[PDB]
Amino acid sequence: NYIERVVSINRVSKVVKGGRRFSFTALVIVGDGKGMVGVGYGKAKEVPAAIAKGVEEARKNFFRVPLIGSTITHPVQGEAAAGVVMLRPASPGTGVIAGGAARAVLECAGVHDILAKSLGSDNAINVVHATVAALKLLQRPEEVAARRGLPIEDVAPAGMLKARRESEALAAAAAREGSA
RNA sequence: UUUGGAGAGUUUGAUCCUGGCUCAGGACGAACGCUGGCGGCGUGCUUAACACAUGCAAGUCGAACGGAAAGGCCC
Ligand SMILES: [Mg+2]
Ligand SMILES: [Mg+2]
Ligand SMILES: [Mg+2]
Ligand SMILES: [Mg+2]
Ligand SMILES: [Mg+2]
Ligand SMILES: [Mg+2]
Ligand SMILES: [Mg+2]
Ligand SMILES: [Mg+2]
Ligand SMILES: [Mg+2]
Ligand SMILES: [Mg+2]
Ligand SMILES: [Mg+2]
Repeated sequence: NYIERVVSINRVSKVVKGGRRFSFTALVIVGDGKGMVGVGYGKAKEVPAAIAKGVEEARKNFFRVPLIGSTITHPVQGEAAAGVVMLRPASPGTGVIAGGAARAVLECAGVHDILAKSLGSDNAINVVHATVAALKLLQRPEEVAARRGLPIEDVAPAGMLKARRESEALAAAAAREGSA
């Protein structure tokens, strides 16, 4: 089960000595809803071929989201492409607050609570690149502590330890219910 | 040690950037246009600090005095 979405459809054109040659380009985002993200950019002369190319490229290119239970770990300032997209977690149930392309990519990621803002070049392609880079910039507390050579309690806050323990207990309960 | 950030259209044969405009949101001591049933609770000259017909919005003491004009009683 994968989540599919389309963000923008553009009628690109090419010129020859005879006249105008039209073409179609599409960008799609694929995700499993658990924290696995794939982006695809596909070009054709017709929408079905375009979306097929986009889906294939997205299937080729994947990326994993290290989310804590339901939300993001820490605020991230994703500076890439030409747009500035700033992501940070929030209180559970607040919702994934983001623009169009960011909305699509985060919903395909499966996150449920995020605060986002795009600060320039509202173009969908650049926004998607900036969000992907923002997720790449994300760091996870366990291997952050491993890199720093200091144990978890001496690195990460007790509140996020409590949240992680609650998330682990909920995941264990869900696994038990699914097995039974 | 806890609470809360959305964008989209629009320059080009085509796109990327910058950059400008516009729209989706809430609010008013508001008004005009159609329509219109009641009840409760608020609000009411933002301009002309312009002139204002009439009547109201500042009175109380005989246990302060002299008195009795108008009411009472008694000859
Ligand atoms: Mg910078
Ligand atoms: Mg901008
Ligand atoms: Mg914009
Ligand atoms: Mg709050
Ligand atoms: Mg234009
Ligand atoms: Mg130009
Ligand atoms: Mg044009
Ligand atoms: Mg009424
Ligand atoms: Mg009233
Ligand atoms: Mg008078
Ligand atoms: Mg007096």
